[PDB]
Amino acid sequence: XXXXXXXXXXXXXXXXXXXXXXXXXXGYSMFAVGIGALLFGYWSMMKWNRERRRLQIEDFEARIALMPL
Amino acid sequence: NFSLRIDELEEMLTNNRIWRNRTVDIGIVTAEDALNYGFSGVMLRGSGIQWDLR
Repeated sequence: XXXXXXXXXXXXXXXXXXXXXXXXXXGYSMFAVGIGALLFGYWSMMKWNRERRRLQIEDFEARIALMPL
Repeated sequence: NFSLRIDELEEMLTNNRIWRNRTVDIGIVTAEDALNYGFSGVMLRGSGIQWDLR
């Protein structure tokens, strides 16, 4: 009996298949989150600066109140 | 396992802005003067003439 190297292909490994595809981001939907984070960013920040004004006037009031200084 | 391994480079190098910035428009030679150098593999095969030895 002769024994040589046997042939096997099975699945053929798929000859040239695309793996690159669009994922997560679509296009217009990313701008809704992108610019949406900006509008949420300013509104949250400016409310803190209005709360800073409560401290600001109260800080300068200490100088006016102190005349024996 | 090879088909996924080679396709890992395309999602790494070809899709990126850097390669479309750097390698794009360097020595665009495809004319009869490009044929007057004789590259056989790539170049003429890569751009222009549909000739191949295979």
